[PDB]
Amino acid sequence: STSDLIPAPPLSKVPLQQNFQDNQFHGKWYVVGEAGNSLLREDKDPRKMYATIYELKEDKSYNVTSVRFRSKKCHYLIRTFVPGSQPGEFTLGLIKSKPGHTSFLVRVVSTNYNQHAMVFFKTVAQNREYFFITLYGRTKELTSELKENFIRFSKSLGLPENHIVFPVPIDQCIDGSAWS
Amino acid sequence: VPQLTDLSFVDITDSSIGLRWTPLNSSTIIGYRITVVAAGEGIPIFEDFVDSSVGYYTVTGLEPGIDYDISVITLINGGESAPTTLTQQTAVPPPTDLRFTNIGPDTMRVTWAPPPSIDLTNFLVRYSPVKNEEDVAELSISPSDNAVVLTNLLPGTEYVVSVSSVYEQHESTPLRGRQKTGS
Repeated sequence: STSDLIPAPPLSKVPLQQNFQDNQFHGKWYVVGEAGNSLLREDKDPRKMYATIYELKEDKSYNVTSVRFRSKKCHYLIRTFVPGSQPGEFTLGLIKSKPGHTSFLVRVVSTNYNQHAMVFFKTVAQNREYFFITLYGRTKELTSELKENFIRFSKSLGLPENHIVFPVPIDQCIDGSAWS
Repeated sequence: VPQLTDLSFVDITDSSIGLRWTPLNSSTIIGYRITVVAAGEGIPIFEDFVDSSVGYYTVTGLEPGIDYDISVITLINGGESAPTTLTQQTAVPPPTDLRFTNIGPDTMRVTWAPPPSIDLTNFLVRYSPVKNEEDVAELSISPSDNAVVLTNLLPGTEYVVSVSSVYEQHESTPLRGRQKTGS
């Protein structure tokens, strides 16, 4: 908790998806890749794939559900992503109308809505800024050129290769259908 | 390698979470690792160790209104347990500095300091006499106000006033004091 950390990048380096469309972004995404400044690849017990489901409310905010396989059971979390200043940016927590003192911040960096996306996350604890990036997929598999591009972008925010992980696909919990 | 079977949360505040568990019985057990993660994306925040006799630990420096996964792992020499994981959301931060001013025989003024830079949807004032707790009043106060004046109070009577901050349906722990009216 006192060890050194790779600095979170300026928001000048984390651009948003242009003309971002909240209605096209909704629905289920598999987390195909992950990167972060506190994230270390551990091949003795790897990180498993999980899914998020972004449901667009009348609010214009998202009701984001995470589904994970953990301790031999399916685990469900629900959070509210409130929209920030620009389309594709979201906040969580109680600090909102005070930019750059935000508890937890989300930015959709790029997406083609029907196949893939890259989302940047940033939060604070004990005066230390943590940041994290996900490579979302509409399916569990993605193309090697999309993963290479994720590695490329992650390096542009200052992460080396050993801070980048591609979760192992799993059949439990994460292939649930659901009406909307 | 045994897991803890009774991990629980206590002292849940806006920036911190307490843990209690019953330490196990083994010569083999050397300590307990504690892992904190930001839930959802599963962002690792920190790890921490305590020794085999310890059945208590406080996570500090957390951010209010946010979801964290906290787990405890039993440690042996060259090995360990499966994690025991729980998910907990930090509280809404309460107000501070409850003063009572303008003491009449049938009225008082109640001031508090809001939690700074937190955007609440409202405050929530409850008052009742000390001697009849069943007769409680609730006023919903604007998140931009920091004071309310109470009226129609009984003279020579001690009241319990509490102020809680509220965001959506979650509310803070109450800020509570006691002022009595004059005659």
